[PDB]
Amino acid sequence: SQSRDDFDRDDVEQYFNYMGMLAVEGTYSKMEALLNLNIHPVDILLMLAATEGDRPKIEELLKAGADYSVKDADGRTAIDRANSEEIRDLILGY
Amino acid sequence: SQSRDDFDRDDVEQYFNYMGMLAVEGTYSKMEALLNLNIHPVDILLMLAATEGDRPKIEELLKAGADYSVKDADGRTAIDRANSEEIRDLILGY
Repeated sequence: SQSRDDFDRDDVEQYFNYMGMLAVEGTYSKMEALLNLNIHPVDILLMLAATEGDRPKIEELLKAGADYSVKDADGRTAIDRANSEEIRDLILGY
Repeated sequence: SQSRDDFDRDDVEQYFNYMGMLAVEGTYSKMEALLNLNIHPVDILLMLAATEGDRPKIEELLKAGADYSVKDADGRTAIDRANSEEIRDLILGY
């Protein structure tokens, strides 16, 4: 009941913005779950920085004493969240 | 140097927002470039829905004639953008 030309530039931008909205709501929810567990913000930041493969932030947080064994709301750690083997080993190799 | 208690709730919130902004800004710009590259909107929508693993959207778009062999700016298709084997096979098995 629909053809290729029934989709235009506005349909692409609208889907982008809608999914962008759901992404902000979902990632905000994840943040509050972390803060609502009594995890120190510095360990929470490492969990995020690990997810993002953010090497400079990872190095900064470890130097300040971030603990990479702390478990999140899924029972998973910054090592689990590390988005690559190299990120995993940067964290382990500090 | 820095310490563990130098990081607070506001740091957690600011880091999520900073990373969320970078994500949005990168994907928004890539999306707009694809549009200006006169790739058909329905094919761009399949690329985005594949990235999202949005099964109802993918099925709607494929019924409408969306083409999963079209390549984006990185040479990649909706098949490549799929986040899992289940979504890959959903697209291929239509």
